[PDB]
Amino acid sequence: GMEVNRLSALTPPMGWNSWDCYGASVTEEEVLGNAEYMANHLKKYGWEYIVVDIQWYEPTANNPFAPLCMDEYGRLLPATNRFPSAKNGAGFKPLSDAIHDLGLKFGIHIMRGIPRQAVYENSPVLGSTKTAREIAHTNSICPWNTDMYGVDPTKEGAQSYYNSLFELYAQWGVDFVKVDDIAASRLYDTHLEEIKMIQRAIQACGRPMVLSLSPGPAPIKWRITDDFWDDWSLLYQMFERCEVWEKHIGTGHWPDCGMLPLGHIGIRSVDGPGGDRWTRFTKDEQLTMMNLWAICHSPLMFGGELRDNDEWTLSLLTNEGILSINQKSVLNRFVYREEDKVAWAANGRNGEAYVALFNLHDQQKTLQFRLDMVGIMETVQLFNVWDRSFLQSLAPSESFQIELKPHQSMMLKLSPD
Amino acid sequence: GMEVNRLSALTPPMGWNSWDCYGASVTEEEVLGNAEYMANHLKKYGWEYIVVDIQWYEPTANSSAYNPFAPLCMDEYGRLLPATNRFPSAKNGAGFKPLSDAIHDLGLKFGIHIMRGIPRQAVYENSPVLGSTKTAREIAHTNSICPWNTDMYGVDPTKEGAQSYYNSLFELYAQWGVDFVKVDDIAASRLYDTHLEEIKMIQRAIQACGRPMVLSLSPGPAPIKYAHHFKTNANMWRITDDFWDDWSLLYQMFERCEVWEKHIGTGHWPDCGMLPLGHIGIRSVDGPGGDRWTRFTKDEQLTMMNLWAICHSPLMFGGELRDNDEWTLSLLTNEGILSINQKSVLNRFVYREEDKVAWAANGRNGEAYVALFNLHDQQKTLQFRLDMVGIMETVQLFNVWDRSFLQSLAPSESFQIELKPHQSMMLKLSPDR
Amino acid sequence: GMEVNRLSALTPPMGWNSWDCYGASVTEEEVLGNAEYMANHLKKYGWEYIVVDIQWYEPTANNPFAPLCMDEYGRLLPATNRFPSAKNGAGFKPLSDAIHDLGLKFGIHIMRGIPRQAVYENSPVLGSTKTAREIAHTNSICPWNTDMYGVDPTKEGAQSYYNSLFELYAQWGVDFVKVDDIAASRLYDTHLEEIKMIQRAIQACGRPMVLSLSPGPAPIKWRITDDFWDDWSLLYQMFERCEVWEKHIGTGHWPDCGMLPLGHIGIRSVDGPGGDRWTRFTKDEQLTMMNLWAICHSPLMFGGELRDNDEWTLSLLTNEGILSINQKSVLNRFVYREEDKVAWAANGRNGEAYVALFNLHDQQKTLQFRLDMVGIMETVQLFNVWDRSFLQSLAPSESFQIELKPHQSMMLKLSPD
Amino acid sequence: GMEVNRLSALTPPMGWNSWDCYGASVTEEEVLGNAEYMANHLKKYGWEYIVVDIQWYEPTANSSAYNPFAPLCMDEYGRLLPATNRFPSAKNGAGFKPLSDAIHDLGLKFGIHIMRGIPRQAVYENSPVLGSTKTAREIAHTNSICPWNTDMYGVDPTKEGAQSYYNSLFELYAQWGVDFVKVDDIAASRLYDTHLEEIKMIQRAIQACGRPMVLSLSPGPAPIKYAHHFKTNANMWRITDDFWDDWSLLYQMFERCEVWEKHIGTGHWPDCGMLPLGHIGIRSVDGPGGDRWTRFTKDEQLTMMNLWAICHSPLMFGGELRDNDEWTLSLLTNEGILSINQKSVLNRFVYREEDKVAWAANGRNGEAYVALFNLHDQQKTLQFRLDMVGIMETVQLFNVWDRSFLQSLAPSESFQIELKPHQSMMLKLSPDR
Repeated sequence: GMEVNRLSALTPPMGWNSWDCYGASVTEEEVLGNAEYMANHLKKYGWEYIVVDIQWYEPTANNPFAPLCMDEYGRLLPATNRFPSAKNGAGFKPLSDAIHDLGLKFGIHIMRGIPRQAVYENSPVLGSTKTAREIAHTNSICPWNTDMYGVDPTKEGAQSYYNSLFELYAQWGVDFVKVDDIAASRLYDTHLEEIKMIQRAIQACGRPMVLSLSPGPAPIKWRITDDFWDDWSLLYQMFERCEVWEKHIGTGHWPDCGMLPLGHIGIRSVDGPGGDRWTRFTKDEQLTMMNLWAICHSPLMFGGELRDNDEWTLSLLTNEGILSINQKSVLNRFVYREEDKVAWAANGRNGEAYVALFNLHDQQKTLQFRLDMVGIMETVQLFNVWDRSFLQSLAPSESFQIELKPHQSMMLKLSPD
Repeated sequence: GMEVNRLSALTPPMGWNSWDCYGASVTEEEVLGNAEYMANHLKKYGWEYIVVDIQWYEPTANSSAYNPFAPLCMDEYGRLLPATNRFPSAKNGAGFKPLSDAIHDLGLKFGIHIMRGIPRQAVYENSPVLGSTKTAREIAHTNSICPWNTDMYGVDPTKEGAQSYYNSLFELYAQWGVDFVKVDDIAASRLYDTHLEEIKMIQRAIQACGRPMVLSLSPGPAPIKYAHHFKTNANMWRITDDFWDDWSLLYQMFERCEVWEKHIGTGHWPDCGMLPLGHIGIRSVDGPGGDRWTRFTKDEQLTMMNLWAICHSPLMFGGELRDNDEWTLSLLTNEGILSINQKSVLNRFVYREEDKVAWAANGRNGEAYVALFNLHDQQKTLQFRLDMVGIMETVQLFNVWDRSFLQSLAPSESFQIELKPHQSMMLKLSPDR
Repeated sequence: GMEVNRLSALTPPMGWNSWDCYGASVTEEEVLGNAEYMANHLKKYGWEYIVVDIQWYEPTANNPFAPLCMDEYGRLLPATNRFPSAKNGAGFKPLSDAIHDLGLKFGIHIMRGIPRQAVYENSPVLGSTKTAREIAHTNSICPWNTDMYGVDPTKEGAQSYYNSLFELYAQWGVDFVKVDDIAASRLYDTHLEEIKMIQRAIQACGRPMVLSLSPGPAPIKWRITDDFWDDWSLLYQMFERCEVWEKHIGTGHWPDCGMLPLGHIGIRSVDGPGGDRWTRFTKDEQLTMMNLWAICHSPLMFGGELRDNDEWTLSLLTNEGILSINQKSVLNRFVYREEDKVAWAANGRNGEAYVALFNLHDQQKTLQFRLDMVGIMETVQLFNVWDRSFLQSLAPSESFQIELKPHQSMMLKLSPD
Repeated sequence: GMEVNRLSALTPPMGWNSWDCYGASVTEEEVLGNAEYMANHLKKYGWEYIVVDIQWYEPTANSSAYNPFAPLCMDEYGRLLPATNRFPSAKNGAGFKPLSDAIHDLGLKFGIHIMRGIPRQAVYENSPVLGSTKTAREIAHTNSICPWNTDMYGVDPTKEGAQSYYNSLFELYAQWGVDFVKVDDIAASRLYDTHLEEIKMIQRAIQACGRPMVLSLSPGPAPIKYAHHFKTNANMWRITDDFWDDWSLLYQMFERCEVWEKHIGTGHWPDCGMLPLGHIGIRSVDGPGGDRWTRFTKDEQLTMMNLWAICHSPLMFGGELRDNDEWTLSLLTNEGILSINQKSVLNRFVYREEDKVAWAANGRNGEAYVALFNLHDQQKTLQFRLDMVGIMETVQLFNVWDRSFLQSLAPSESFQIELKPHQSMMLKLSPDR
């Protein structure tokens, strides 16, 4: 399992991501509007990243064979119809400057590799004598996207190309990059060599920058998408996917459970604007999600259009107690599961502990808890973390019981005497 | 899971049980010999219980203790009594009082196993229930039987006089100076046939008997019921597998433990089974051999001890202690290992991947413990990182069994160790000094 | 799996057993009445054994500490209140003589070991200088019966005691012995050493005599009994128990599925006469049972009081086709199972094959079959074995489909052109 | 189970497939080289098919065969065509006709793999459907995609013109002299997303195309979906495991085969996977290594051949044949083994017990066959008795691979053989002479 709140000295990222609200086609004004909202309402709670998802280099996002915006060295650039400030060689620098001025951080998603277009044009590699055709691995592609070919790690110039990307991103004032298409699929092995190359590239780029590569908990046996969305059966399944993830060795990274499909989403997407909506999650479901994401240290990336938040949604995001579980708790662990009743626990740094109790069933259930499950042999005071209220005291000889509505959960703080 | 070292103020029982060496047939001399050994070599390390397993009331037909018309030793109120051929100090009404007195005089504690219910022999004789107005026939549930032993019928908890019967047993045991009672046939023998109301009566009885006394029921994960692995047509006739010196049972215990920890539970220690170590099978018909030294290799023995320690299982030694060698005694007197079983908290399953298994716990002195297990039949490299156990600072790693330093380990590193098949390693992680 | 119709030159036993009808307490007149019925109606079809089940040595069958009938050498004898002809040292000889005169064979069940009573009396062992106390293994008992202790194979005299039993049984004209309490249970290992001793004892006894020792297919996860009875859920489970049995190595014996609880049963039993009844199996269930028992080569032991049979029950027992599957077919095998639809198959010796199709579901289902499942690549004629009727032809390119009522099955003969 | 050696008059396909050596990128010279080898060394033993795997229509961006505005090679009616950089004989309208002609001239047969559906590129271009009044957009089901490959959309079987599209593909393939078509992405990629009506159209199309042609779909048991064993967080992202030279996949195939045989089935051979033998991974990104000799030990290679033989799997060699050594060629030319795969009947699973596995079949010459497998990672003794396979007379036992006599075996005996880990033995049982 993954039982720490810091990995390489960093806590899980907290921010906003353009995908659930704007798909592949977010605009500069949309990004800045979200950054302004975050600066005014959220920043003081630790929300910090403003992240543009994939295909920011595609003017026509949301032919499938339309050209991508690309420099002479085969490096993808922001579409200036969507990012007017990127003109005249500026790229994302003006956007990131604005974000930094708000006290926030700027992130992007990229696809693994080198553009097929670069290979077509045989673009030179910046900082190398080799060209795109000489470094591409043209049999290594993405099972769900046609933008790129892999880079061939056995070729001179291959590392140079990756370095050239992260140097560009550094010049643009990027603070975070997530790389997609690293995971295995039927026809492609996990891209381990490119992972190593990317890691060296970001270390060399000359600017502090967070890298994210890990796909989160693996799938278990429209739904054809691997993406997490506002649908109870996907949220239900995430509970098991997390249990499985935790009992494996390869957990040295945040379990990335997915963007939070909360508030106003579906504005643009690959399948059109028709799906523009408020999250389909009930309030109980939304809290259930927040509780799992918090207690396992998932990054917290808000997926909705922030400026359309209501009081309720803002309140999900501004609970110092919940955020503290996600950012600072340790010994995070799966406690039990029986017949759709689930408990997870963690420990705070000030003598306290946390217990999350979940009813995943479609009918009301009574959830049970004892101090012996979480290592405590003294009387504690129990608090409800979400509403800050005192519940009761609890001794080692006792059991706590709570009836939970379907899909409802409770987050408890266990505080010593 | 179960993450505390104390329940109702007590730690997991440590002791000796007569079953793996002498089966149902231990004698008083054998009990005292083991008690004396424990007193002389083990008491100071926390070993305390001397436990007589089931059928202590069943003399055989060749004994002058045998009445063919009423073959179990039993009092007039339907309470089973010690076989006086095996326990001569029990004669003339003394019961187990002299034996428990001898054990107490060694600074040790005395335990017995009983079978759930009331003897069939009491039902036959229609024995009066002491402190009641009823008889055995009026309280027995004759359709409640134990499929692996004919001694008893269930007691029907819906009947007047049922609680009185159980009260009367625990009064007798208190009289005898008993400190520990384990009830067998108290789990469902066939999964569906549970005994929850009968358990509540036992609990009330022990609580009312006027003597401090530990009650042990059947929380699992041993015995293994309806084992999934290692199945043959002949062995499948045995639905209930008690733990013994066979790798197939030890291997399966690892999965059964993982499953047990994921249950809500009842707040009892997990019982992984008695320790089949040293000289076992002396008079024994249910184990994987005859009169023998344990079939477990040394690696396997440590593997068993490591899992039992890290999950807070009771530690009940099942060998004839007096025949121990230096190796076996050294398994019992390692204070570091015993301290994991007796004192650690936050006891938890960490990972399992292709027969590589990790468990962890935390000490009360700034230290943590990690158990790494190669369950495979060829050598494997086991890995570990600090992020799996909640540590974000550099630590010193020690081999608990041989009390030696291994190396330091930083949060940015992986610990790797090559382990032989069935071999494990118990690590102490202390703060980097 | 077990794919032959002869084991040590013998076919599966066919007969009547006293247990389902009379429990432990059958009488001489009851045994003879069943033998007479068998001689008059069944013998020509191959039904041959007349088998007295356990505790024929107990006068009070149906204290639990009442004495058993026993000779001076610790050998159990027939209760003369139940078996008057056993008087004056005759034992079962007059009964078996009567059975042989009817052209039939006589069998008994015994419990493993030596009587506890013999150990109490320290009875001498016939043909040995040792006594019962010197040969008994008093920690080895039966989990469900208190009559015996095991014999200790490491002791002189132990083999002699077993030999003395089979010599007695030979003198009584016994033709078949089943030994109970050989199988493992929680507290006792499988009794392998005693098995070897018993085998040598029967070889030495001086009379051809069939030994049966094998418990049949093991249990899977009043019902507390291991005995098979007239209850659909037990019959349902037998299908899986047989599948599991077949895929193990230790199959060198008939899979003994249990006595057939057909017709009039429950007359006496351990729990009294109150349960006296006609079989609770429906007609479809009764055929389903017969079909499984036949196709896997289970012994066929009728458990009811034969003299109370109706036309229907007699007809189950006198179908030469079905009996021929049980007695003579080979390559017996599990073909498929999906969602309570099951098929088994076998091959005859005259070019034909057999397919058994079963609906174990509580609702009607359609069962499918193709010639490729059973190794046939030519057109066949299909016959219904039970009613002898012609169904249809079937080519390799086709599928046979049949709707079956719940718990209903069909037995087909596949005959070449 | 599936117990015949002939289905619709044909036996399991034997041939070579370009995937394990060249992935999606085989060239015409590579296909002809393998075809020539097969013709020269293998044809006489029953090897006949030369099969080009998927993406034969996908030139890469560095090729002069590449149009960035329409990157897959495709005709005006939305039918995919050979990449002319890789298949230069395909130029100027020839398609695969010259290649199939060359293959036929060697006395061999020509096969391709296609992806289910219609190219997304056809939908984009709104390509007319040949012999219809409709276009690609009017027949595509754009919500039906393949999760592991972006080439196609599903064809909507509820639409007018859908059958016409499929008809048009099989006319093209008939034109090209194709003898075998395997459709990929035709099973449910995620178990629920099945394609039964689309299958019926494919079947009708191949039947109407005017050329005898074998259709192969996806009957299982390979690829393994949602594998139960050998799971890591990284590898679980791959839901579909194609068979390759890794023991963990071979091991799992044994259980997947047992499960497959217990299904009702559709009356197709079980496909256990292509044979990763000899020189593989030359241009390959989905396998467990790079340019290499097979990672399977010799014992493992025979183990694979034994299971594939005894269950009637197609035999598709996936190595670069021209680089074979004497060992690899000898695996392909053992007439006894091939005769099991091509001629045996009554093919059946016999037992599995603690990683010891037995399968059997019957020959058409009075003989039987038994395959014994040690799937364990240490040596084991495998047993066998005649009663398991329907024989009640004494037999002679032969080792099929090395064509040698072992011993006689009577019905009253057990055959025992010690097998190394992962080692198997294929026995012929003939009548005692």
